[PDB]
Amino acid sequence: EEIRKIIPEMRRVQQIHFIGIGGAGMSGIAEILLNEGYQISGSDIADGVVTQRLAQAGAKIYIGHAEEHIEGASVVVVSSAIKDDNPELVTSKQKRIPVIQRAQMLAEIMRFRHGIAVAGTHGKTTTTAMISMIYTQAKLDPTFVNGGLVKSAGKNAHLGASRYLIAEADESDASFLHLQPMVSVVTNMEPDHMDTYEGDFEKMKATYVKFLHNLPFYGLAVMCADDPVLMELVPKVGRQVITYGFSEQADYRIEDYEQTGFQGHYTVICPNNERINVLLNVPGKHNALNATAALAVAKEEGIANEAILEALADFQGAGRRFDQLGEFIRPNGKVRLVDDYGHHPTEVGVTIKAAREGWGDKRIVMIFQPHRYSRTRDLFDDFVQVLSQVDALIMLDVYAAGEAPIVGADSKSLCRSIRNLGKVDPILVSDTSQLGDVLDQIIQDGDLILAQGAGSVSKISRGLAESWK
Amino acid sequence: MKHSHEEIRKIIPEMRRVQQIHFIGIGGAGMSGIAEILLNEGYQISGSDIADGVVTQRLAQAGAKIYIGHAEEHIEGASVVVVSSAIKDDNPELVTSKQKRIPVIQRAQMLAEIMRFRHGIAVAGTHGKTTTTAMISMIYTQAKLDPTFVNGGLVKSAGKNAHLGASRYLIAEADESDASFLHLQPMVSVVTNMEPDDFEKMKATYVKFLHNLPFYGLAVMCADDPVLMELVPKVGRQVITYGFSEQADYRIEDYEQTGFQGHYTVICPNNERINVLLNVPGKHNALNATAALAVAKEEGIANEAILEALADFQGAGRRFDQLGEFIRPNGKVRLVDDYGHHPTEVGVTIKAAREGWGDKRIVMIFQPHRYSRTRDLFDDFVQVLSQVDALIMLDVYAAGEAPIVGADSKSLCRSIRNLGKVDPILVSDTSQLGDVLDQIIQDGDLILAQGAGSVSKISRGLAESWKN
Ligand SMILES: Nc1ncnc2c1ncn2[C@@H]1O[C@H](COP(=O)(O)OP(=O)(O)CP(=O)(O)O)[C@@H](O)[C@H]1O
Ligand SMILES: Nc1ncnc2c1ncn2[C@@H]1O[C@H](COP(=O)(O)OP(=O)(O)CP(=O)(O)O)[C@@H](O)[C@H]1O
Ligand SMILES: [Mg+2]
Ligand SMILES: [Mg+2]
Repeated sequence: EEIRKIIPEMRRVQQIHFIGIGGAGMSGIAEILLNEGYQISGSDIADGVVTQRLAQAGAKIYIGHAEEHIEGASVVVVSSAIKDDNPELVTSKQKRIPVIQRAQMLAEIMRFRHGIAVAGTHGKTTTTAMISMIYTQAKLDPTFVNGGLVKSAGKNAHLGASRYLIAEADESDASFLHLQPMVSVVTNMEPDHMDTYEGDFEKMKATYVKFLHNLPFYGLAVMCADDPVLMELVPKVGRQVITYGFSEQADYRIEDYEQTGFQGHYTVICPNNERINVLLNVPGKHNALNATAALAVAKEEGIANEAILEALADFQGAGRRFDQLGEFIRPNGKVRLVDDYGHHPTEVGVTIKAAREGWGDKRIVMIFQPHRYSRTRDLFDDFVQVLSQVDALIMLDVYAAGEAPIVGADSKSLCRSIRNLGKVDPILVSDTSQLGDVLDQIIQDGDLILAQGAGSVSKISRGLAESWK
Repeated sequence: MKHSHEEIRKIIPEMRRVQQIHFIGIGGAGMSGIAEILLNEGYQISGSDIADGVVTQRLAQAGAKIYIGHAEEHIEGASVVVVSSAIKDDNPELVTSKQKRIPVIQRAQMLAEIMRFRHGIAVAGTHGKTTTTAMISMIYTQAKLDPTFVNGGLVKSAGKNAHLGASRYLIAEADESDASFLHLQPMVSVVTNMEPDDFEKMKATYVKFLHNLPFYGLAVMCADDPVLMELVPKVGRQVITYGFSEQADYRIEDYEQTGFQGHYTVICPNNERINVLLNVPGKHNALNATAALAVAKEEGIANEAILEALADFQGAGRRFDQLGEFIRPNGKVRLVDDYGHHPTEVGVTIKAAREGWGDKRIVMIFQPHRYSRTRDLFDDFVQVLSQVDALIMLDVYAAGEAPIVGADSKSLCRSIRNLGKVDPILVSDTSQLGDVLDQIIQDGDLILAQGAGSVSKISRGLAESWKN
């Protein structure tokens, strides 16, 4: 093989089986290994768009779990969600077949590659997408594995013939400590409650320091200068650190930012005082940060300005990140529908701000679906404050993602709390078939409607668009 | 750019912005080899040593900038500094390196970086590492795979302890000392044996080492070592075993030594029978050679390349190393240098010598290495040294350490004398070694110069003198 001329095959691995292949992060890795020539099989509790598109591709997909699904596997990859009583997990274990976590299989894909890893609380998929598009435009034909669809490629993952790997690195459960990258980005590290001691936050800080310590002596850490937690960690990294951001002390410093429409314009001053005027095809200061992490990696690796500026000027985004669905003429006015993945209050907040800066004096209307009861409970007051910043609000019920309900942490509670704040009067919509009709009555001409959240909400907005189309 | 550098760069990437690599203590063994691979890969190399020498002149001629005495100015432009573990904080080069914030890494970590993007085969265990590493490197070379290798001893056929090859393969000795082997990330790991000298901690370190293998990696372990076999369920990776044991994956049967060559059959896991001629003596070498055969077979190498390399195998330097035959006034003798320094190592060497020497005598010149080791394994030394026909004792080779009452050569000689099997001669002034030997020699004696210290240098000077 042409890829084998670069990447060696794993000893005796003929078939890789994925238990929970529709789970987060699973499909992307499966795609790379399928394209490298391995036989791939996988199972999932539900049918869906991920699971069905891997089948087109050549993998055998099974709905439901049964021990016979593991027939012939050389190794089994399990998602975070899998429980000890999984008939396939149990059987694998008996046949004495190696069982690995998803981050471990990613590390093996990174092993003989030049890995560029992207981690942090917020912006990982976006930054990963931007780096991947720069490397692509520079003609470096990178492999990438992202936690969202890269729109220009039509996939969340792609196998390239070079040695480059661009990959999103998930800190959850220290997953990422098996990764051995050449360059590591950390976009930010945001505590749930900044003025209160939280043991899980300090532990998480310690895990990011260990992650950076996986860089070789000659490796590079790229960190946001505008995040005080990251800047405090600097002296403990012990590898070269390059910073980026609006801070006067940033190595790659952003100046003169403005947003026009949904595009950003700004200048980056490099460490040697080179000036780069950037046009970025997605909105908000938070995207200029993400794109500057990407420009900093590219410049540090010697990539030319032309390919960097072309990729950012034409950047189409990751799927669901401020993803414009179209304009729709309704009886009560012409409206613009946009999907956004933001699920944490900070992410929802940055999204609203970027919407506002491109939308003059027309209204912002949001359809919000909280993701998980646990996070809704943990940051409840912050969700109340941020959701009160829109002009009109429809709440959908919590997307459980597998969790058991928690009293006082559901949409009905969020709704009541927002109403009491009195900045906006929300409408709860528990029957989504009724969603279009409900919007129809509250809508006004020129409204920009944000379909917001990380769960099924984008499938819901999808239907709505089609029916209005 | 030279063709060789271009071809290597298509497989192995250059390390980011690393232009010059400086070695503090570059004449040390363990240092010069890694330094010469990096030189041959295209990096600028500089280094320092308190003493000038062959090595240092060797390096210096190849293109390395070498200096004697440690000195802050020696660090000029270094991108990274490599240090042995022996170094001290007062070291001028070390203190300024840290002050100029130039990364400072240990030898094993530089070895790990050479392994990072290669297909590493790592050789660990208490005894037989340098030998097994040399045998695997000779097989891979004979198979036209052009390996890179880093060994703790001279590979005689290649004339070097280390060599850069143009392929992806790396064969490397892995040292358990202070967990240094934990930095390595190999594809295949050999463990020859594990013998004490605390122990449960050493066991756990080896298990941790083997966990560094990828999920698909291979552990190759000696089936004849009960401690290794006890650890098998803790490994968590595929294990292939080798040895005389009935249950070995690669089983040795029908072994007989003829002269200084071994003859035996290896039976492979699918029952394939392979008849081996091994150009070095002793069952212990048949074990090391079968670790080597198993690795090669598991990697798909043809029988002919394995057999050819083993039939012409020349040994590692100082491992049952034949220095030739000499006619002395009272007899024609054969002189052999051996590095064995632990009682078990001395014991297998004596055995291999007996198996090749018929009814003639074995005379040994033994130099104990370290006072601490002598103290710790004293009784075992006394038993094993008692198995020769004539024994000359040199004084302990200190290697750093202060004398310990009761653990010196005089004490050893006394206890051996008291056992009544051999009556040893202590030779404190080595300028008289030749004359003492000439007075005890008989026609046909094999003389084994035995130990890990200066004994090898001493034996070769005796040889040169006897040559002229
Ligand atoms: N640097 C940044 N700082 C804060 N919020 C950001 C951000 N970049 C993006 N966001 C917001 O977060 C949402 C998700 O962006 P993105 O997918 O790139 O981040 P991420 O991958 O870290 C999400 P997750 O942690 O769920 O994987 C965006 O739609 C936007 O709401
Ligand atoms: N499998 C084995 N088992 C026991 N003794 C062995 C052995 N292989 C070699 N020896 C003996 O040990 C001596 C040194 O062999 P070698 O250099 O290969 O091992 P090693 O590299 O593990 C020594 P060190 O631990 O000092 O590095 C030989 O000269 C012989 O005395
Ligand atoms: Mg993501
Ligand atoms: Mg050795």
